[PDB]
Amino acid sequence: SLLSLPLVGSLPFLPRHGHMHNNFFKLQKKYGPIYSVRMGTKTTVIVGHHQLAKEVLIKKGKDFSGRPQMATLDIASNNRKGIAFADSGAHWQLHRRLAMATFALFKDGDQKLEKIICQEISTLCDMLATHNGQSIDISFPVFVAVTNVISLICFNTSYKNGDPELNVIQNYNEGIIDNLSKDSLVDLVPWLKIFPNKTLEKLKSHVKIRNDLLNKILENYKEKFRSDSITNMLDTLMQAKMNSDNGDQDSELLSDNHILTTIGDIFGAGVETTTSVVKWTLAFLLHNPQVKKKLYEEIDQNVGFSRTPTISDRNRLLLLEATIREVLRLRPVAPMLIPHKANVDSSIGEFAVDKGTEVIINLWALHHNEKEWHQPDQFMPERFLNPAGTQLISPSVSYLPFGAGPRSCIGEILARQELFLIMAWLLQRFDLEVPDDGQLPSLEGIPKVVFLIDSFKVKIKVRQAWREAQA
Ligand code: HEM
Ligand SMILES: C[C@]12CC[C@H](O)CC1=CC[C@@H]1[C@@H]2CC[C@]2(C)C(n3cnc4ccccc43)=CC[C@@H]12
Repeated sequence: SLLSLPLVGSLPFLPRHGHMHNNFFKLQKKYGPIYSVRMGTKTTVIVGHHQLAKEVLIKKGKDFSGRPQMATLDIASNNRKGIAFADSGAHWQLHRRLAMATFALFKDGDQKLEKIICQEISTLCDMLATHNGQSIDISFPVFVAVTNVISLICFNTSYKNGDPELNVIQNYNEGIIDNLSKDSLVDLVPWLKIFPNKTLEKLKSHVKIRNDLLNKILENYKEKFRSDSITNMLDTLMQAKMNSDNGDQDSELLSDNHILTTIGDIFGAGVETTTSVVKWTLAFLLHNPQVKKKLYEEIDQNVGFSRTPTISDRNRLLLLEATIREVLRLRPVAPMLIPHKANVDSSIGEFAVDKGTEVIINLWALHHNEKEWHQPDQFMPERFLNPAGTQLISPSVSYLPFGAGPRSCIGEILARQELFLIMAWLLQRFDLEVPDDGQLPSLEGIPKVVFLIDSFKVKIKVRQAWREAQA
């Protein structure tokens, strides 16, 4: 006969305890695969089942193609310009399309995507080779390689080794990622509006520096540019721009700031995602020597040492394809994609969703659904193979590492080639070992905009059999 306390507020688990994406997924046992939390005025819906997710992303994909406002995203996107963090509409549709259309200047020519990639991988391998017998962090050499790839695709410039501008990019990259969100993007409680903090101030200084740096390349490129040379991304965007004076409906959408941010998004997305996945891949091979050995045998049997690996090679290095697929399952780069938002009054699984409501797909939930996968916690590349190991299969519909629909990733083709190639070249040539202290990388992860792995070292060695075939 004692009374319930008045309740001003309720949350279903602790903030800043454990990973968000896993917290949400544990909740699916009591509350089912779809539920909502209310923050002040803002309502957020979380979706943990492939069918409900495919509804959000494909079937009613335009209804949910929105992105919410966040004070952090604002600053990194110079107030919702660019692609990723721009809302649905005029500006987004064009720049998305333009960047997608650029991926075609590399279908097959002097600058075939596979060539640009390989030349930068050749360099990575030569730099790696001098560290023969040593334990190292590979984060930066890889970062360089994929920075040059993304540079070549953007500007047709790359950097010489030792170019200081690389270390500057690295610094502001680490900064922006660090301050963009504490953990995940999805912030149950908005602490940054509650307690005095320096977070937005920090982030403006890093982005100011990124902006300064891309502004230099932009002005200076105005000289090189010619309307009868479309070889790279800035040319796609400037060609579209002077295609906006007739007697101009697309000129407002392509100011220098709009162009800045778009390149920024591609420059960033291009570097940080794939470096993380490479780091994640080595980490998994270090914990799984049996898979590593079977990767050596496969590359030996099928490529051998007579030449260097090729895009065509994905048709015979099947276990390598399956490993990548399984790193993308088990540690998805974006475990909750990026937040969607209802453009209009709509529904999911026939529940009402109001215009402007935040919608998150829990990719991690999909990728660990125990009804959809055998032993979802486990690193099992075999799961993407038929039992005899002679062909790739799709064991589950509950698999969307690159998302789906209108907000899907535009960099999948680039990402996929890059990752297979980097891993292929690295295996052909290097023994990759636990460094001389028995320290194995933690596989827990660090959720930010990208799902990162704690930094770690590998003992790098030139392969017996690679030196053999050098006589
Ligand atoms: C391992 C590599 C990658 C993975 C797993 C990945 C996955 C994703 C996912 C899951 C999304 C968001 C889907 C959503 O919000 O519903 C996304 C968005 C995006 N990705 Fe990637 N991505 C990768 C690499 C790349 C690369 C290399 C690029 C560079 C060209 C890139 C460019 C973008 C852009 C611009 C968006 C925003 C799309 C939009 O809002 O319209 N991504 N990606
Ligand atoms: C913050 C950062 C990376 C560091 C840079 O200094 C600033 C920057 C620019 C745009 C961001 C990018 C990281 C990844 C983002 C968010 C991204 N993106 C593209 N594919 C992704 C897959 C998973 C997570 C993010 C993904 C699209 C635009 C990208």
